[PDB]
Amino acid sequence: TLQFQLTLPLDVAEQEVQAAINAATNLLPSDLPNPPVYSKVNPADPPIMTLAVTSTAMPMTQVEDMVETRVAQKISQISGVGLVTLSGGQRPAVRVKLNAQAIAALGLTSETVRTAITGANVNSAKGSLDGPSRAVTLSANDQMQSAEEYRQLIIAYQNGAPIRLGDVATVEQGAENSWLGAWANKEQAIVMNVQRQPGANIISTADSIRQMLPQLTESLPKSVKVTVLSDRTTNIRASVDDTQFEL
Amino acid sequence: YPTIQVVTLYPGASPDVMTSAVTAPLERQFGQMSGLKQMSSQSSGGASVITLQFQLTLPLDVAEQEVQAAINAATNLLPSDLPNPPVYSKVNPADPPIM
Amino acid sequence: LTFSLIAVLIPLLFMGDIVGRLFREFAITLAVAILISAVVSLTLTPMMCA
Amino acid sequence: LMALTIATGFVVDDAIVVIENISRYIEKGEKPLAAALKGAGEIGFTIIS
Amino acid sequence: TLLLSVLLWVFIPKGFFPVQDNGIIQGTLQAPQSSSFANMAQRQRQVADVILQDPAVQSLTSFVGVDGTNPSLNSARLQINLKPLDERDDRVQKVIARLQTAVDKVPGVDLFLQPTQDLTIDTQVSRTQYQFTLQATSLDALSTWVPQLMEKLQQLPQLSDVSSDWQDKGLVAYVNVDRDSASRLGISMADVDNALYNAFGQRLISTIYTQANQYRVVLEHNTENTPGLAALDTIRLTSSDGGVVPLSSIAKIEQRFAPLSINHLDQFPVTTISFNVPDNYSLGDAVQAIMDTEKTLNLPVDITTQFQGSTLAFQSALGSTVWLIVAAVVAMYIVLGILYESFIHPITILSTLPTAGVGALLALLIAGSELDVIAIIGIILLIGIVKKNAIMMIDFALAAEREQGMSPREAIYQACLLRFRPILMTTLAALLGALPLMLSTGVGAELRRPLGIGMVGGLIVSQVLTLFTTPVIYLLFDRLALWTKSRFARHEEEA
Amino acid sequence: AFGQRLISTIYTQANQYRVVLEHNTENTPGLAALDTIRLTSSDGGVVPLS
Amino acid sequence: MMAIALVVMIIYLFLRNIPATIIPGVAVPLSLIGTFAVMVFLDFSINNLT
Repeated sequence: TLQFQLTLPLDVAEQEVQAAINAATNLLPSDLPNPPVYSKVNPADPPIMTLAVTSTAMPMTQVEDMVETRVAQKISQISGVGLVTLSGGQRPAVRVKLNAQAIAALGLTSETVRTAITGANVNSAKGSLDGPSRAVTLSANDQMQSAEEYRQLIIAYQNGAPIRLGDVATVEQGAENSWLGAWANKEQAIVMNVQRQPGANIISTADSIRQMLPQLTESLPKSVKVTVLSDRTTNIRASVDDTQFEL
Repeated sequence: YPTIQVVTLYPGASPDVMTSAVTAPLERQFGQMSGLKQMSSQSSGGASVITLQFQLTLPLDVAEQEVQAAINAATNLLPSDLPNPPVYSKVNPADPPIM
Repeated sequence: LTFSLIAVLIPLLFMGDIVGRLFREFAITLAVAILISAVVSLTLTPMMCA
Repeated sequence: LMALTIATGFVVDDAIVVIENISRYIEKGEKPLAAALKGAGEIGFTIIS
Repeated sequence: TLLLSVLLWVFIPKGFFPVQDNGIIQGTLQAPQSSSFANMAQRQRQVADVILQDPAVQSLTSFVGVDGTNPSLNSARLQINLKPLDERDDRVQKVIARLQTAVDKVPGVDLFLQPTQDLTIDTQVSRTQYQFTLQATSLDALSTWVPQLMEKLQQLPQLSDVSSDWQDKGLVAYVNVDRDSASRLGISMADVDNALYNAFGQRLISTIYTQANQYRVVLEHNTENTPGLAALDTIRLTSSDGGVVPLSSIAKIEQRFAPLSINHLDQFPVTTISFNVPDNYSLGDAVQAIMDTEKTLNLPVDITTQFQGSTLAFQSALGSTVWLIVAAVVAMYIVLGILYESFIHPITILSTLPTAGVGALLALLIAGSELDVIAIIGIILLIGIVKKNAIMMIDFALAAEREQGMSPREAIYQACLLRFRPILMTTLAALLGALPLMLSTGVGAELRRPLGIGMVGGLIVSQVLTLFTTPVIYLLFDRLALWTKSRFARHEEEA
Repeated sequence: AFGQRLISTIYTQANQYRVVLEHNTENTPGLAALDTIRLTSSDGGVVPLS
Repeated sequence: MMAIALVVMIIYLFLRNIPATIIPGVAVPLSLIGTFAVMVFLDFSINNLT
């Protein structure tokens, strides 16, 4: 949290924070998953309207994948969105479960499986061919998408018996971080929050996302029901119409 | 018009691997940024140029700030064999050359 | 006529979009030419003709 | 919103003072156009004051 | 006049911006899917030998290869140049026609000329007359349903020359490394990828540092000694046992089909479709034809459409026009009421405006000139001049009526007699001002040539109607003013 | 072992998934899950953290 | 230049007033050349539209 003097314009402060975060990059730890990003958000700014998405009979990982592929981006596509914060992010990923006793029994370390997995999925340049008649591009099945091909990889060797990932470890589709989640009233759900844009009308934007609210619900799979829990255009309407009536 | 062209040339890579390893990450990074009205990409063999057209209300300087921030934030996920980092261009197609 | 003529150009310069911007220059150029011509007509010609 | 709500009275006050002068020159029974002109002339300074 | 104003405004063809002949033509060269550098270069050399033979062309500029502009390896963009105005003999249309029929005879080639413009709004350079996009959800589904929209949408007479930038018949070579066979010699997928990339990847590995410049070191393999795809299996790969293991023993080679370019729209695969509309049909017939085709083809429910260009510009113009006209007319009423301090006098002035529109639209239909927005502006200036001379007569009419107190008919008679000479000097000035635009034959003339004829028609029609209609219609408006005074008296009497 | 470490990457047609490493704690409850981890050695065997 | 020249010639021939002939050939170039003076504060650029 940095609070500046009243005389500093926001653009110049953004320039200094960008310069500092760039200059301090070398000293940062080298295992950072994402570089640090700045936010031009003051605590005084309130959100515009919050949307929460829940489901009944389909795993939450695919619910989150589905919502941030189609629901979140199309809603954010129109103006009126400052920053969509998908709180409780259960982002989909691939998990590998290690059995301590089994792997310890065969005398092999986690460095071995680490090296095998690192050397399995590498999607780099493969180049192209040139000749007098035809030209082609080289592409190989070096990329695996789902979990069965990761499971089928061989990660260790021991007296002739092929030791794979599946027979000594478990892999199953899940979340990238088990410690992020959201709860809606009594059931579990995924919640995203919409910020505001300066100089933008709020009532019209809310009416717009209301108008595209049903278009997504029909588009969503039948097992998914989306709901809204909080807003402020209703209090704005109450204030303006009460003032009008009084005058 | 507010229109930013960014170019990423990486030799040898086939078009499909170029789309999977270059366009997808920055496209997901650029899409969450405000003001984006529509986007289109020209992805071919060893080439990846991105076309972003913004709303009429966005000043060019602020759009340059967002594209710089996005290209900096998405740097880690980019392939590590990039010969040059991707550079943005403040050029609209309406501008003609001089000579 | 000087005041009434601008009434045609009073709304045109306020239209937005690319067409509005590209006609803004034409509109105010015409307006400035008309105003300067009016000032020259009421200032120089009376003296030359007097 | 609250600024406009309070300023309703301020805005109405100007109509109040002009109707005040015009009613003053209407009640006694002076010539209509002459009464309105003379009243506007005599109290135009006060309103701008 | 009012009825024909509405009828002609509906009848006249419209235009967005006009075409200009500056002297450059940008064309695109298309080559088969199996094209390479040697073949495309030799074809460019042959075309350059063919196009330069024309007398009107003076130079060629052509750059190919992977860059930020060119779309693919086989796709070549050409920038043609022409001699200036005073030396060649034909204009853009006939020169480009001769250029197009010159290259068609050349075997094995096809080149799409579009004359470039100066003011560009679209983010892309169009190839044919019109273009549009089709949005789907996945690469494979739209790829597999590409042939349907060529083999079923081509037969509509209103829809001709169906084409798209996407071609899905590109030749690609696939190597399938066995996961189980790799673990025997201690080789991983990383080694296979590194070997293939540093073998045929044009990989940049080392750096050269000099005093002021910075050179690079590049690794490449020879293909001349062994032609064909038999150059791929001559590469070796390291092994834990220390020997060299051939790629034949650990992998197999297959040939398949992949696309040369992937284009995306709104984070979903897309196709850009360009074509030519018959002159015997309008864009409405074309879009309704696209509607019934996309309905009849039974396309997957995940196939949507999106359009750009003329439709959006024309819809925006229609949305802006009505509000512009209404606000303008309100503005003239307000200022004219300020100038005359009356109710029906501005309506008398406002009643003469539409007369010039009839002349302008009749002239533009007769002159066969495109109704660009510049033509609309010219009609606006015509109406402005018409209102200018109208005010010129009405001011003196009102001044005479207020000064002499003579009856209105002889008042307007005297006003017209004393102001007639101003009418003809103004008309002559307008005619000489519009004369250069009529005979504009030089550079940029496409942006001034129709304006002269339009303004001249507007002026002569407007004066012909004015000099013979204004006084009596003004007297009729004065009679209507007398009746409105009667209405004021009534509304003050029985109401 | 117990860091929820993100190591590998998954590349797809349009999205980008990640690969995460985690250990089981259900089989052995309590802090006795920590000493079941092994560490490599120059001699080639496994040496316990105890 | 030809527009101004024709205007001057037609004025001289019509109203047969040499004084009425000296005014246009100096006033119109003076107004048109001097028009951009107010345009300086507007900072617009002369182009094809201008």
